[PDB]
Amino acid sequence: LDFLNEYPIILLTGLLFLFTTIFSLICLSYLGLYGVFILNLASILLFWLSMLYYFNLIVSENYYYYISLGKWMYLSNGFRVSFDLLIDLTSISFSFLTLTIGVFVYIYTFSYFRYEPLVERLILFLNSFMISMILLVSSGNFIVLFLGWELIGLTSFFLINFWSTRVGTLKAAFKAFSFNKLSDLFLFFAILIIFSTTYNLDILSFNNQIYLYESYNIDMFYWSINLIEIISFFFISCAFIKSAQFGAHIWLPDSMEAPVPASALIHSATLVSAGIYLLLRLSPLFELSKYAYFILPLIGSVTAFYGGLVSAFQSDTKKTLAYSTISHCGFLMVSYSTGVLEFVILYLYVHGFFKAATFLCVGNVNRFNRNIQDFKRMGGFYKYLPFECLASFVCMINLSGLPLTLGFYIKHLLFIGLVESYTLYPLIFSSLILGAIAGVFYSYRLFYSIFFDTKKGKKAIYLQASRIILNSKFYSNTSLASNLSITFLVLISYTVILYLYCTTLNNYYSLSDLKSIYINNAYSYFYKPDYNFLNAVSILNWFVIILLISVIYLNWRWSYYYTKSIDSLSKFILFSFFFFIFSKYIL
Amino acid sequence: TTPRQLGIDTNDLKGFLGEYYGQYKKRSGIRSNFLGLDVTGENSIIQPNYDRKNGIRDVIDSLNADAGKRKLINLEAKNFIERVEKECEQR
Amino acid sequence: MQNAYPEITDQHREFLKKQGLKVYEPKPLPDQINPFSKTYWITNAFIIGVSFLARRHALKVGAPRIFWSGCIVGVPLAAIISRGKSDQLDELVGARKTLEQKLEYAPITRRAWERALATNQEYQNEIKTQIQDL
Amino acid sequence: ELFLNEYRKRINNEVRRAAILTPTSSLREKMNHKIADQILDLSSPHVRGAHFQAVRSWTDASKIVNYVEEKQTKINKYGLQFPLLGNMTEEQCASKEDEVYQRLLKEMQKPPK
Amino acid sequence: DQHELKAEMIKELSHYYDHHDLSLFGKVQHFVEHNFSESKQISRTVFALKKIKTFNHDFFTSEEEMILEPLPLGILTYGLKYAFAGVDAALLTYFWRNWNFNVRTIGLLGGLVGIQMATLHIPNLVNEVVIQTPRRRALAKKYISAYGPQFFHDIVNPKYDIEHLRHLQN
Amino acid sequence: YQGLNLANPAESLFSLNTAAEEIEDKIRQIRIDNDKLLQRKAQLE
Amino acid sequence: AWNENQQHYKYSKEEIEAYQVPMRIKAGPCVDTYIPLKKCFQENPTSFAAKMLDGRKGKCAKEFKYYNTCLNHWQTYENNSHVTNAYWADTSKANADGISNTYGGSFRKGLAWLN
Amino acid sequence: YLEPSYFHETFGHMSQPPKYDLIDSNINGVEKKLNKQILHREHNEHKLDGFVSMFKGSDVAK
Amino acid sequence: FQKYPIPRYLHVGQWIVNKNWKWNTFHMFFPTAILCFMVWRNSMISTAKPPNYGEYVDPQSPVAPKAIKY
Repeated sequence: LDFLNEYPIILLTGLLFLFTTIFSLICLSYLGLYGVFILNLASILLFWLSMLYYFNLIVSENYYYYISLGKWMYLSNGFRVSFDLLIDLTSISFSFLTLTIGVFVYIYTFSYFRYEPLVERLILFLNSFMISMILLVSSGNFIVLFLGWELIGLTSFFLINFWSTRVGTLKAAFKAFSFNKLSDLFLFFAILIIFSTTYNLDILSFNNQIYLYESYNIDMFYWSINLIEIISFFFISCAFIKSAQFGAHIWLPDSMEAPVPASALIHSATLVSAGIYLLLRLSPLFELSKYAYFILPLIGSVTAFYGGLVSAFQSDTKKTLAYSTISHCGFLMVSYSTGVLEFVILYLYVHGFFKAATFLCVGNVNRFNRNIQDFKRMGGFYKYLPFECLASFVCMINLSGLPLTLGFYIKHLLFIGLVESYTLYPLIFSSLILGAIAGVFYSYRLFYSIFFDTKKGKKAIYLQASRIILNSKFYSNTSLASNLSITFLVLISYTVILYLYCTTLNNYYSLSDLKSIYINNAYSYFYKPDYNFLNAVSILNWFVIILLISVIYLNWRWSYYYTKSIDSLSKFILFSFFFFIFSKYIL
Repeated sequence: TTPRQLGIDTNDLKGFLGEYYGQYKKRSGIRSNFLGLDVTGENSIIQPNYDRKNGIRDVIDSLNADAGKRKLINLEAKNFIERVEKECEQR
Repeated sequence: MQNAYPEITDQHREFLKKQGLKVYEPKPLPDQINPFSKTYWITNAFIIGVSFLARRHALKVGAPRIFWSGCIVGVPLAAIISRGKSDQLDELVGARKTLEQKLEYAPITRRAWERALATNQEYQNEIKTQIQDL
Repeated sequence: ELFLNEYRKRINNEVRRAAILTPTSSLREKMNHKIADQILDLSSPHVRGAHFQAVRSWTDASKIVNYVEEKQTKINKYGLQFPLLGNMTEEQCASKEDEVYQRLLKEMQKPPK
Repeated sequence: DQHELKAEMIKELSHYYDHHDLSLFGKVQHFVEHNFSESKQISRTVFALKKIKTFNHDFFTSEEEMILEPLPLGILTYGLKYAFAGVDAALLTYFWRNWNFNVRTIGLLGGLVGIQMATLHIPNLVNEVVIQTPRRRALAKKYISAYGPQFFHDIVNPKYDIEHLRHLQN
Repeated sequence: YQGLNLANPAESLFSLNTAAEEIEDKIRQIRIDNDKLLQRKAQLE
Repeated sequence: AWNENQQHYKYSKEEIEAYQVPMRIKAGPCVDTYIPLKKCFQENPTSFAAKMLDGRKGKCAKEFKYYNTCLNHWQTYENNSHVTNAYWADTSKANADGISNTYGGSFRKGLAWLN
Repeated sequence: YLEPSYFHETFGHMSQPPKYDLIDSNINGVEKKLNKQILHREHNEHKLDGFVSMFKGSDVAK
Repeated sequence: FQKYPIPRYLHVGQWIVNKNWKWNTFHMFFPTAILCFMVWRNSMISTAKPPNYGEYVDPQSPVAPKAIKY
């Protein structure tokens, strides 16, 4: 209907979600467990349906909305700011991912914390965090952006430190609190500089008149610093702290004692993506900045390598996922440094969806293992959590970027557009290559050690989960709702990623305008690649193949199948050679 | 491995690059006050500097040189094919 | 104020409309969103009535009733904001205030302008009378 | 000073409207026509903005006051400032209306320049 | 003529766009490889349509182009080809590992390879014979109704104006 | 009362100046029309 | 004339704004061929799955040919693919012919690819 | 099945199963031989024209 | 965790189930929807949108962007 296209209902449904969350928080005695669950489920489902309707219009067609709620605050003599929301491609790209992951995490969170005394508090905290993140990405001016920035930091401080009776979790939450205070300082100083320069806080206007101030300088006490350089420096600093780049990443692994739905939301999109959003929100500023040009690829590649290698050595499942998230944040920073804004969105969506699904599977495994998150005390879990095993296999083969999967394409697109003109290019490229191959190691380690190793766990788990009296059609080591949530999340992820791939990677370009005038020749090597580039990518392909052979055929222990393992490796090599000969030359 | 031919779209030279140089061509930040107040943009802590020649300018110059090189390569290839045709037509 | 954009010719827009293009024009508010229409206040009255009845039922059954109470005050509290901001002369992206809209805040100028326009109208009409009589 | 700040706010809002109404395929050139110069004309030294104090000499203050008074004289002769920027009695309103009506009649009957 | 000129260019520019990187075996293989009465026969019209399609691009629509072209191959033929390759690779692996290379097994491998090549040739022939021929006949009937058999006859005539083929319109 | 009666005088001055400019433009148009009609009258005589 | 559509019409700036061509396509030389394809897709709506799985692009097959030609020429001239591939195959012959001495002087094939 | 470019990059290009129209059997004899020669020259000239036009068209759209 | 007693005097939220949660859910949901509808109805007055497909902005129209006369 044309009325829906002219007047969005996203605002109405989001307000319904927010007000239901707040009133459930205040009137929690009237609503029991079931009442809170049902009310917030209805609100979140309506919000998701409305945003799903508008997703196609905003992404494919050139639809966007500027909504003003009213004049809000006086910030200068004779100056007032209003509460503005900008529902455009950049905002909807983050908001739809956050809302979908949040809907499925919400349904999963009731099965998780099944008999805990404070399920309602966790549900409402997750709702508050999602609302804050959605408000952050839908900002219309800088004041609303700062409000969302401070809200995501505050609500994540409560999802962390959920076990408020322990000071040990209080320390972990306070670490992130301090890092968020530093982020807020940097962002607010950058906003102050912007307002002192242009005397406006509207983002859109800022994106269209900042090029007029490229040749300007500011006078620090003994320095004359370019305006774009200092503004970009502060924005990049706060983005680095939120996105947990190297050095400022130490708060993120210590954030893992939060409940696993909170980890699924925080580490997949939302918080870790917030910094990336900033880079996408203010693209011209960083296009005109020398500091960004030098610092994004170097720090991104170092972070990618560091996170990828540290992840492959972890034994805690949540720590492995957290370090994988750090590596992927570095990869996203490099992808933004590429200069192609579509590749960033594709990487964001793929990583967020599959990382959230992997967190859900890991959370079910951890609940089965009775709060022991180290897979040194696991093994042979396939017969007790079969759905977890199979769904986890799918999610890890997609997340690790294995060949012939959806996650392969984002890595390939990243390596297509990499700029070779950097002074520190050798280090950047080596770090990127070493971080790209690390996914197979931690994916294989996690899957094999949790599900298909020897029994390393305690006898109580296995023996109590296998008594004869428990044989029934109702037998299960998880909940049906968890299985349905994971299944539907995977299906929706596949559908959305395929739709985005069609929109961006087809011969007919269909994506809406990204409001950026910096265009490079990166798509050429995607559209008309040449021979040396194909050979160069084949090199990394064969490196990954060698690593897969290593993780499959290496015997680190004595076994009755050692000799037969060597024989099978020899048979596979000979068969591959003969198969290649037959497929290439004769018939 | 051999380095690739990476740069901006050679058909968009009057776009991103053109505006950057046009900003320096039009020293608009140092024009006289529209009210005639005996002040200019140079009388501020945040002031224009139209003779700077640093920062991102080296990257812009490198991009321009790369675009020129790619255009020269294309022109050389076209001249080569023309020369081949006029040489073969002689025989 | 000025035009701020490069000029265009009437022949060019004639060609554009021949090609099938349409000139963008702001649309009037629909009845539901218009805070001065009759359907708006019919909806408000319906909201007030259902809120009162549901508040009575909630009191009878033991459910919270403060939210039904916020709907009752919400109607007149939001009529002020919706109508109050329509009166202001500030311009967003939506539409441009006309001279007559601005003259609502200048009654002296409005009256004098209407009188002068009328008088010039009879002057023009009478000149047309002699030019026809010639 | 508030008036110059309002000038800057108005040009910023015009830029926002142009951004919403015009796609980026042609926004830069149209904005480069007549709008970028006005944005740079109302920058930090010319317009006080969010600063504590506008550093003006006595001649600059005199010129700003003269600009404000010129605007006032333009709007006063049409009686445009009764409720918003003025306070007249009922008796003065009728005389002002008669004066503005006579002036509007005089301006209309002049020949074009 | 200009045609001859083009031939001369093939003597100089062919390796720039035709040659590809090959192994020693690939190079060896490359060296080795380098009546006025119609009597109611619209097959001549079908061939005329093929010639028009070959010499003109803006003549036929997408549906007519797909009708005049062979069907794309599918899962059946691709899976049969790769299953044949896998079976042969397994047999050769067994032979090498067990040192079972004698004239009987060599002949068996040769016969299997020949049979598999014939079976791979089968599906395209089946498709062309069954599916394509009725559609081609119907298209020929429609176009002889639209234009006339004489036009297609002179099109089929080998000494006809290829320039007119290139510049001809519906 | 705060919405309607206590407004920034700079905003009011800007709005009134725009109104005055519009009035002057309309007066210019009326002037052109009157001159055109008088020229018609002169040409007839 | 690879950058020209079926009827040699140059779209006006207002037409480009009205048909909301993306800035990525606008930066290239293929706007005049992209606009008719977008129009045909506009009055012939198609799901993304069908768009992925249809090589002929369905009812848009006539304009898609012109768009393919323009896009191929645009990208190959953008990244010098024709010259690079000519030098990759028989680099000695290309050097003797002097196809492009600017690219030929600095061209070096990797050691793994037949020295 | 649908996007095999990974196999093309990693292992190279394999042989393709036979796919021919067999539509030229309608004509016979000298007509058939002459038309074979004409079509062969047309294909070779088409490849040459593609290469040459690709090299020429750099000046277009500048 | 195994359930443990909670003191009656404390207004804390451990293991609480309200038997009348359906009516409370109804009476918290529907007025919330009405309030959000009123807020959205007010906010649509101040909502902007780019021109639709096939439409162009006339640069000389009043809705077009404007400059300032000094």
